[PDB]
Amino acid sequence: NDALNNIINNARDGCVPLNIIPLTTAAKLMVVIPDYNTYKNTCDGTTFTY
Amino acid sequence: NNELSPVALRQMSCAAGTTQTACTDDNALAYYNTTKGGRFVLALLSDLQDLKWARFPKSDGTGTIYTELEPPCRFVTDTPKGPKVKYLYFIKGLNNLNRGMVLGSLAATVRLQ
Amino acid sequence: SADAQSFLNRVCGVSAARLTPCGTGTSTDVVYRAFDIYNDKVAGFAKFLKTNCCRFQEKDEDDNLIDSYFVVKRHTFSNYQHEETIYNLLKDCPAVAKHDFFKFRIDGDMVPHISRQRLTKYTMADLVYALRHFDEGNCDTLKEILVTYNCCDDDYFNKKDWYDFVENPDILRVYANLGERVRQALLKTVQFCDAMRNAGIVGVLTLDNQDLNGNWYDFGDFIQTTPGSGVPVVDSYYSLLMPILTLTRALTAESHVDTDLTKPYIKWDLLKYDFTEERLKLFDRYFKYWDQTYHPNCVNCLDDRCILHCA
Ligand SMILES: Nc1nc2c(ncn2[C@@H]2O[C@H](COP(=O)(O)OP(=O)(O)OP(=O)(O)O)[C@@H](O)[C@H]2O)c(=O)[nH]1
Ligand SMILES: [Zn+2]
Repeated sequence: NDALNNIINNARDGCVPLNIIPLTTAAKLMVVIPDYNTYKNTCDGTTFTY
Repeated sequence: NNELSPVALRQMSCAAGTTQTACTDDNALAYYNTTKGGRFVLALLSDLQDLKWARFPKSDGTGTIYTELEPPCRFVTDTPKGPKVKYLYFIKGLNNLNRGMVLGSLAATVRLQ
Repeated sequence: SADAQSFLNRVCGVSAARLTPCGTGTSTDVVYRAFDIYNDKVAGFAKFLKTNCCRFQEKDEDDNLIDSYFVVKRHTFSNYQHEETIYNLLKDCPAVAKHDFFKFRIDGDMVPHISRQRLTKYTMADLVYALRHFDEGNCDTLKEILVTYNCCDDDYFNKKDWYDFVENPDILRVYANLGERVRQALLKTVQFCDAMRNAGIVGVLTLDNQDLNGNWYDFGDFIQTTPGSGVPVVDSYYSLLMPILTLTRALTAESHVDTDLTKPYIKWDLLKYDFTEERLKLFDRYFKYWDQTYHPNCVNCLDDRCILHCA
């Protein structure tokens, strides 16, 4: 209830799209990888950016 | 081609004003069209210089609509009379094809300037 | 003797005019093309047979043919004066092809010709007809159009099911290469409508009077009115062209910074959801003379027909 409040107050009338709430306030991320070629382009190493 | 209304149309008669009930007797060469479902006028011509309103009578007589007009345009005509000036109007909301129809017929059947 | 080699250098203008005849002498050329007709006894959108035209392709420095043609056609002398007057009124628009009126004798009499310069081989109506009446048994026009504009190469069609949408979904990427041409054609159409309104000319716009570069011609069915009171009729044009606007994705350039396909994308904030003004700006930019009220939000519509129209 702090990140959600922080992004709610920035809205000009209190309404925000639902698709950007997990994108900016979630704490955990889950990735499903088909094969190794896709793996080495998305989550290579120990830290990645998304 | 894509010709602009070969078979033409017929007629122009009746009235006009500027503030609702200002239409007294007849102040408009209200032009054209008697459609197949009933008389539906297209174009308005005015020997006067400023009108915002008109009242065309039809069928029942009790049903005669106080039409809202639009800002006018002006031109001079090549009539045998000589110097003759009107101020053109169309009934508001008239789509492009209808104005093209009446303008083409007026320009190609009768002479203007 | 003379004639062919004198008509050639008379059609040849004053700019560079490296011309070559399209298998003719002084006679006309016959082709099979698509038109949009309405002349009180016939109507429809079909493929008729053109009859009165002589075409000269243009060369360049290394003597290899290019996509530029000089079409000189023959009609009536009254039509000569009418078209000359309308063109003289409309010649300053940058969206109007360059006309050239001259007179030349084929016999003891003198007949008039009208020559148009630097057109393409196919018009917009040809593309619309090819895409809206698809038949894999014979689609030569579509293949020619695709290969002459660097959308693909001639060996792309050696594949089978190259046209299918479920198999080979790469045909979408192949088709999406004409969107910029379509967008430039739309902009030139808006320019032409503005010029017609300012000059006081009344006429109806069809797809077969515009080539694939956007230029306009054929003012044979227009009339004249007082300046500032012109009115173009653009119903059939937009209505028939509409299904092609999404197949080729013509509005892709509107997601870039300056409507330029070489700059990065626009970065909207994630909290914006209205976009009610961008829709109006797009409508005013690409559909200015479409005369029917447009509601960005379908909650203000009057009935189901208006809902369909605005959706
Ligand atoms: N792009 C292109 N189109 C051509 C060519 N030759 C014929 N056409 C078609 O044939 C027509 C020739 O132009 P016009 O004869 O002036 O136009 P129109 O639509 O037939 O109209 P009308 O002359 O009033 O019958 C064009 O409208 C094209 O659709 C060509 O070499 N290139
Ligand atoms: Zn609506």
